[PDB]
Amino acid sequence: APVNIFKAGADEERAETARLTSFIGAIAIGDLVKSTLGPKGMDKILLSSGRDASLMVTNDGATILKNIGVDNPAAKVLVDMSRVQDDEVGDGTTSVTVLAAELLREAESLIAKKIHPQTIIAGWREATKAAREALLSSAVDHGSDEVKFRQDLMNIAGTTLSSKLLTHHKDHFTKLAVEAVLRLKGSGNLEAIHIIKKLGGSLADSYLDEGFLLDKKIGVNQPKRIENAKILIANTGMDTDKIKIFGSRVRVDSTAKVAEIEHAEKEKMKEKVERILKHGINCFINRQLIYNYPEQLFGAAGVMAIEHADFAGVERLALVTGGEIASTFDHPELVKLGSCKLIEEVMIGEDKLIHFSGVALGEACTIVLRGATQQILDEAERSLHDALCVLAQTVKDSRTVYGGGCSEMLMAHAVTQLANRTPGKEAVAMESYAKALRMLPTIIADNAGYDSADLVAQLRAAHSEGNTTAGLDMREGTIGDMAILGITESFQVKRQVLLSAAEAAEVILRVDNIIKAAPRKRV
Amino acid sequence: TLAFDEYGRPFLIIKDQDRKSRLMGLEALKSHIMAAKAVANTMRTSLGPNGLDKMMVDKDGDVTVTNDGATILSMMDVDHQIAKLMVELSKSQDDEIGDGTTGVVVLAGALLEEAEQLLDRGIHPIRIADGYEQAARVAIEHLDKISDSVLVDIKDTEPLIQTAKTTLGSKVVNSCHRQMAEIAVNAVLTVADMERRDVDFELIKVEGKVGGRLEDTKLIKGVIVDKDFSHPQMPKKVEDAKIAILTCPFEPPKPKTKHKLDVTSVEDYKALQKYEKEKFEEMIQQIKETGANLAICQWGFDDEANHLLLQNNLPAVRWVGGPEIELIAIATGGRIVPRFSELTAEKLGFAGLVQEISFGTTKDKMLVIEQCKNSRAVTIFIRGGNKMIIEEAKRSLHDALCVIRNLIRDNRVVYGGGAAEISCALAVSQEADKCPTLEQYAMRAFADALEVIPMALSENSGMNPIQTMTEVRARQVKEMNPALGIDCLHKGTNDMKQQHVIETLIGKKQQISLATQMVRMILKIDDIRKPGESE
Amino acid sequence: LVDIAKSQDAEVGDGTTSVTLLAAEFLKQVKPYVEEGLHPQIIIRAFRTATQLAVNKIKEIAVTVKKADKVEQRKLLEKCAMTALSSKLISQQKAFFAKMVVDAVMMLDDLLQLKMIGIKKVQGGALEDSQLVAGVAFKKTFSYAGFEMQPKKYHNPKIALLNVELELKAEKDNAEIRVHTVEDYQAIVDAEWNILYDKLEKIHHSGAKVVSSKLPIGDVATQYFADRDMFCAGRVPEEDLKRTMMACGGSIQTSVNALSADVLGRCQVFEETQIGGERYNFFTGCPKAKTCTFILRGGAEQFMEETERSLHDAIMIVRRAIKNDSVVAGGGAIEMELSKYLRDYSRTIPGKQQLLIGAYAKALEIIPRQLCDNAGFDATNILNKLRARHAQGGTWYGVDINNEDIADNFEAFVWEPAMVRINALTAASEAACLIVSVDETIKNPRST
Amino acid sequence: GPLSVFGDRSTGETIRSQNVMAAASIANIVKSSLGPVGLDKMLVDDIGDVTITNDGATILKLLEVEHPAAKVLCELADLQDKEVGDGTTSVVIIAAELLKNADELVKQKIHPTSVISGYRLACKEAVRYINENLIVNTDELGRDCLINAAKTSMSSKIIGINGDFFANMVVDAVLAIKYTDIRGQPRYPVNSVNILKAHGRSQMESMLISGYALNCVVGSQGMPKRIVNAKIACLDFSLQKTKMKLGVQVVITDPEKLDQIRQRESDITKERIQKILATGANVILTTGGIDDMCLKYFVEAGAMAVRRVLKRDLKRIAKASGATILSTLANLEGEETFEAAMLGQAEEVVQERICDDELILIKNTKARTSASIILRGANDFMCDEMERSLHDALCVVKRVLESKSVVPGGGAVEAALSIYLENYATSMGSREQLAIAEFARSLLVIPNTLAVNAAQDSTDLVAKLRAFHNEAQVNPERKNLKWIGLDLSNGKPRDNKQAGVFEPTIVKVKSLKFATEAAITILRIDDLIKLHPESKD
Repeated sequence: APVNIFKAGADEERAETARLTSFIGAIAIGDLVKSTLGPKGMDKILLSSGRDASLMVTNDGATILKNIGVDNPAAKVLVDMSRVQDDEVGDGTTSVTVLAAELLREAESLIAKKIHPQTIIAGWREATKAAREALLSSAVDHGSDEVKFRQDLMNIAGTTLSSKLLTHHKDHFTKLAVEAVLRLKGSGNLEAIHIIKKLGGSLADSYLDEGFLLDKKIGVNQPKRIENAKILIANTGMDTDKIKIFGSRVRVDSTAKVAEIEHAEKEKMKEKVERILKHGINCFINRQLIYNYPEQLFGAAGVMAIEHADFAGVERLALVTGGEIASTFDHPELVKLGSCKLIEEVMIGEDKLIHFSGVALGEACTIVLRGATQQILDEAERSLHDALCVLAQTVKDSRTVYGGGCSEMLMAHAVTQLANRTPGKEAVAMESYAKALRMLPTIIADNAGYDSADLVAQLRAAHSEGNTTAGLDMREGTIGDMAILGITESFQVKRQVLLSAAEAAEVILRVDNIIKAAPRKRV
Repeated sequence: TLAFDEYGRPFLIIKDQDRKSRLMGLEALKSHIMAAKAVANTMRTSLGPNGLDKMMVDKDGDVTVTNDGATILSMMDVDHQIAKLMVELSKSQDDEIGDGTTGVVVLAGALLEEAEQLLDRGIHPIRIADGYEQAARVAIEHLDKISDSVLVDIKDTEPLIQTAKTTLGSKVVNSCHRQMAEIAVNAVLTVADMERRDVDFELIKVEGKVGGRLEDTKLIKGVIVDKDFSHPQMPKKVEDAKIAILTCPFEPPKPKTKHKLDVTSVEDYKALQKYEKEKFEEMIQQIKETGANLAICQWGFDDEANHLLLQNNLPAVRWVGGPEIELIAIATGGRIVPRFSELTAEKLGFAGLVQEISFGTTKDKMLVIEQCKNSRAVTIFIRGGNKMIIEEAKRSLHDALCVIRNLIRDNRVVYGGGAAEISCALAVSQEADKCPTLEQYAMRAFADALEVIPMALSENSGMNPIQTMTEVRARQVKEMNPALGIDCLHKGTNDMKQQHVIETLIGKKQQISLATQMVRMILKIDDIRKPGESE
Repeated sequence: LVDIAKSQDAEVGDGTTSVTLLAAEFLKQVKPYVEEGLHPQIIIRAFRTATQLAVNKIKEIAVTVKKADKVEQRKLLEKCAMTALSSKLISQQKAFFAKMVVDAVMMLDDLLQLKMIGIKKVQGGALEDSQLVAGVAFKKTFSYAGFEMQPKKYHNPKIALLNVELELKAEKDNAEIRVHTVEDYQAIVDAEWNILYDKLEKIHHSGAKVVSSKLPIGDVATQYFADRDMFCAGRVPEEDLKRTMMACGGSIQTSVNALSADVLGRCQVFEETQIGGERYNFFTGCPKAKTCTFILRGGAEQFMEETERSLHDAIMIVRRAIKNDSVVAGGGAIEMELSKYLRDYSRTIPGKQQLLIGAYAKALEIIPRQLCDNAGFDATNILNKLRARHAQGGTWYGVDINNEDIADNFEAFVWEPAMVRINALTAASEAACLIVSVDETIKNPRST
Repeated sequence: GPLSVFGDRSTGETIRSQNVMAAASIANIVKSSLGPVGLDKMLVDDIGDVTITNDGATILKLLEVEHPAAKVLCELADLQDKEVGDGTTSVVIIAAELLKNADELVKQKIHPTSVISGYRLACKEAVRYINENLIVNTDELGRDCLINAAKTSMSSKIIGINGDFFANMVVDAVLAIKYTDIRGQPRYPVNSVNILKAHGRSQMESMLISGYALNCVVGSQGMPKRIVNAKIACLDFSLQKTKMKLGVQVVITDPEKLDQIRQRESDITKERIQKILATGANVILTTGGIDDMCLKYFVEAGAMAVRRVLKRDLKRIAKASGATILSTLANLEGEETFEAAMLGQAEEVVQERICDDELILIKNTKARTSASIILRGANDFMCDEMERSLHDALCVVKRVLESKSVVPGGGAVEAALSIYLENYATSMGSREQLAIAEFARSLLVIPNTLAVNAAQDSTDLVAKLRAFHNEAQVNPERKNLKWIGLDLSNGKPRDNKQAGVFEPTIVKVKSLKFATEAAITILRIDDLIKLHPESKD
């Protein structure tokens, strides 16, 4: 390759530095986020080069990696993996990142033993299948007996949150996550639970709004508070309707006709509002802006009107008020209205918001998030998003596994017991798969500062002789029973960590040659 | 000399002659051979199921790990006039057959490498090229002696699935060795025109979405399109679809020419506003009169239409793309109606279950028509744990579709694993000495070049080439030449019939023919006229 | 020495490389004499004298046939093709292309116009996979919505070649439609749709199962035609429509107001195949096709490009051979004999001409010399034998290609039209007379 | 991949073609100065010195060349100066043409060693032909061969007069310096003839001096400037105050001795200068110097004393006047001797004026009667060329006297070969007949170039010459047409024996041998490698 080069401005690496630099660049990703694994990890601050640097403090590996700007063509492979984990389940993004890195570290050591890269891949495929069975046979189901099901949701919410900023506020934010999802009783849209961020007060001062909050305060000449209001939402035009004729002009002999037409213009706007008001409404929300003329007509009628609460605000209101978009009003008897108790405005963080309280069929909620600083608000918001994403799926697939390293040791056990039944050419590779699986409880203990030399030996010794629920007790620094402590993880989150790390890791092992095209726009 | 004549004056023949580069001699031939060795060695490590893949980094930073030769070479910044032709060779093989994207490069390389010592012996460059053609016919005529299949393209698809396994066995999706082989068989056999033996790949759509794993790859007897329901409260399920397909926008008719409507009186102002409000009723009721319960629209909707769709319980999608609305019409058997007033029940499409598929936490909620009647179009949905495996899987499945089409056009097959190449090499050697008139050296060189494939396969499999070929070739002359090949794990015996290593006859026939012509047109050159500086 | 090749390309068609080399040799042979006096006037006189003698002798030795309108004349054209396709990137396909070239030209009318034979390159396949099409074909230009319908199986279609637009937007770029009422608003909208449909119905009811236009055919027309069991393809270039008219035996109509069965073409097969991977639309089956199309297949663009050129050469050579059957032996055979006549001439004249006419004759050896030096063949001893054989026996002795020896090119049927050498001699000598007549050169310093 | 040498590699036709052009580039210069009809060249150096000459060797040595194949032709001319003495133009012309015609052969796939072999065979045969077709020795022509040879050479130079003014000075100066030796060696050391320049009178007032012209002056304006019947004292030690040697010190402890020891430094000197005059010496010649103290004694004695002359000049004076060179004191443990009997003689020693300069003449010398020639030109430009032209003429006559054989000029010898060698090619013509024929054809460049430079007919004038030389060989009637050449002043053939156009046999026998071998060497330079220069280390 370096001798007799026939390339224009490109280069290539073969069999010498191609794999060396690929393993170094990719494995480094794991060490970056390694410190974020477990309940005692430290958080990162990510900084930009300038031009409104927009400082970000975060813990989650996905938010860290997606803002680094990795240039190495091989390291990018694991970055995309962590993106997929975030999009699918929204948790475990650190665990899958560091697991893939540890698998790749072992592969480099296996190449040093002169093991063919296809033998290493073949061994990992067999080890992966062994690990998949360990998860299938150890899953815990939850069906009926709702007093036990709700407890499972509290355990899943607590586990996810324990790894984020919301550490010693678990007694407030655990309920905000579990109950907000249970109140939806429907599709996991993950937009029906809105978060409003305000400065002032502590994290413990956050609360759940039983109703629905709107922006865009109640008009100019309109009632501020109506009891037992009927709610109508709309997606129609208030003014400049320009009814559907393109290229039409008013061409008259004198300005007298223009004035007469101007009156007709307003008469039709008056009729339009009357057609809406015949519905018998107290509150009107329209996506499109409200102009001076209909504002007076709605005020004179004693009916409030909200303009452009949001683009999707009307759709969200439809779900929490029990109505319909109603972009056209020509059959009032076919239009369903909503109902609430109060439409009064409330003061939250020195900002007046419109509070729809006591709303019937209210399949939505809002969480009011309070904090001292903007960095606290942004990380606390993300913590709520992560927990709600997992819970919205747990209520659909109730299978869970035991956490605290329990599942990882069970997977490593199955791989080890079967690897010892295979010939050495491949067993050396299957054993390396199990060794990577055991690195996860090692990293967790190491981040906390526990003597991992004893926790790993004790946990493996426990699982060697039954004790299929044994795991790490991160409070005392010992080995405990995960079922009694209540440390569980979603089955789907754990399945994807196993499968994604194995599938992504193969991508690096298969490559012996990197060909780099000539760069553009670099002078 | 240049820039100096016998009388001291400058000597100028061609523009910028002092900044040109010219080489003829015998070194132009050596330079062509040197460049060919670089190309052949580049892909040598990606031949066979035990080969390794390459990582290609594009000029914009995108990274793809590739198995197919067409992509590997197309992404290289090659600055040599003959090396580019070797890239074009791989492209032609990809366009004609779709299999030997590496084989034609390795084979062509060996023929050019053998030319090196043939030239050193003093053999005229043309004689070398002519000898290759004379021996190439012998390999081709022998190749066609051994072939048989019983594929009927009805139900006995076992040897067809086996062919797809051979094609996919070298790809990055071996975790679906069986699953994807069967998808490819069903995808082609359900759209091919068996009466004319015409396969139209436009009827097989390749789609995918990041997420899931390779085991989730499915064949959909229908279409997958981007969802965009006109009204947010439309039902998520249609039990029995009667589909009206229009390309007319849901707005009052506008003329295509300059219009400029004159409004004078208040009676004209109010009347025109009234008339327009009545037109939205017609474009909707004219759909209901046909019994339709799902509208497909290439254009968008006006706001007034969106509410009327709710009132009449008429779900609809908006802004359906060009190939999407054409594909729905084909899959559902309907027709596109230019206007609303031309709507009739006879032009409606017929389909069953229509529903959305949700993916993780995303907001895509793609719309799929799953049930159909006698559709001639299918969709293949590729999933995977990352972008890298998915994009390569799309190309891997393309190869599986091509080899099935190749058997449909010509159902003659050969044995792979190097068996066909070794057998041809032996045949040429047997005739090379019957009779060594002038070209004995070239006929033997061709036969040796044919073996570059099982030898490179042996190297990539970890075996000693010359030791492996000695044992394999000896067994094929001691007995009536059986189809013996090589492998890494040996799989017991090396009988390609028992390992089910099946390749297409017309594939290898074209690999020999295209390589033979490409070698000739790059040996029969004695002048390289590459320019110098760009300015 | 380049411009003379441009002229030979027009007058001969393949007299290219030979005229540049001969002209250069004419100057080399006199180079040692022009440096020592030798007034340019006598150089021109000698060049003209030898030139006129050489071209006169060719006419006296060229051979013709008396077997016109017989298989013997077709075989004569094939013999000419063998030498026309020589020195090309063709090894064993000489008889494959030659048979198609000879017949492709003989099937033309008594103009033998070269515009009636089209050649198109399609990537993929070997030289022997090319095909000669009785009619025409095009590459399936830009398609519209619905072109996945309209089946491509026809056994007796009629062809409408139109220059009509079939889009809805029938606007003249100068129309302003002033409307005062809603009843008239809709009437104008309906009129625009009626104009499009009126044209479409006039195209239909004609039997024109296949309609082609150089102008756009819109989505509405595609769907209308599909439901009415008609095939359309628009945006077809005029070059192919002109050939299509001559191939299908019809006419091209601009207005749809005067369509009938009397302007349509006819063929037997109308299909779109997958040669080379891309779709290609073929016509064939017209017995009154005045043209033909040759589709080339090959493994590279450059591979096919050189092939296309070899087809243009062969077509031009056999075209002229049909009209002028006077041929001479190829190789260097005629050049050795012409030098014999000139040497006998020059050795009978006293004075300075002995150094000039003889020099012209000596230049004629460059052809048999280069035909040997480029592949060995011991050029010195081959010339020694040729000069001895031509003095005793026949006049067509040249150099063999298989054996390194002399062979009679006439018995080997290595023939080329006599005009190849007559024109080459004229241009090569004409250039020599222009070059030696210059005494001064002036170069303006301005370059902008 | 390629050769890993940091220079450039050029092989095959690239260097083979360049070798011929480099040779032609040099030949294109000298071809314009061939024959009596050639014209002079002007060479100007970087600093402004202007040189005018028609000597081929001077021109080529002054012109800078780069290509090593051009340096060979420059050396070829130098060989003619050493071996021949007047052949410095045609030797390059012949050699370059052998290279040009040889190139035409090897480009036809004729192995270079086939051409080289033919060239060596034909060259040896050409010499054999010349030695069988000679005209006459120098015994029947007597003086005529010496005046004719002198005028034939000078016809190409600025002193190419029609008269015998210069020719008589050339021949007589050579004949006057005849020295015998053992084994029949009648030496003519023309290098002993002292040639002087002066920008003064016209060319026709040149002096022929019987004796030796000494390029020095008497100096102190109190010595006699004319002495008749002089005794000449030729010595080589200085006449100055005597210095002490570096290894000897004068350390004095008695101040009374300061005057005697100091005075001795001048007394020991004057004792010697009196004794070189006590022998009767009249002209004292020293290559060292005479200080102001010693000059007094020659003035008072009425003697001439000439100081700071060249050692090569005094040795020539002593040999011509019969003196012995004495450098020290000797004669059988004698303190002061000065070899009184070893003085030379001259009839007259006089200092004359030679156009605002001074020159000492020692006339007739009475032992060997040596010669000097004083040339006169209008300016320095003519004087420099006249000196070179006289030297050439003196050398040509020397060659005639040593090698008693002449050949015809005017291209006659080359014309005779252009016929004989063509017939020779038909006797041994198996494979080398192309090289033999081209060797012979190369010879015609001489009568061809001569016709061009004279502005005469070319292809007809030379062709007619060859017809005469053909008949002499194909019609053996003793027609004696072998001595016919070209008359460049009339455009007609002439009999060179009756016209008196003679050249020494060796001028052509040697030129053919050296020109052939030089070309053969250049014809074996097919490969050339050039390394990057080392300038800054």
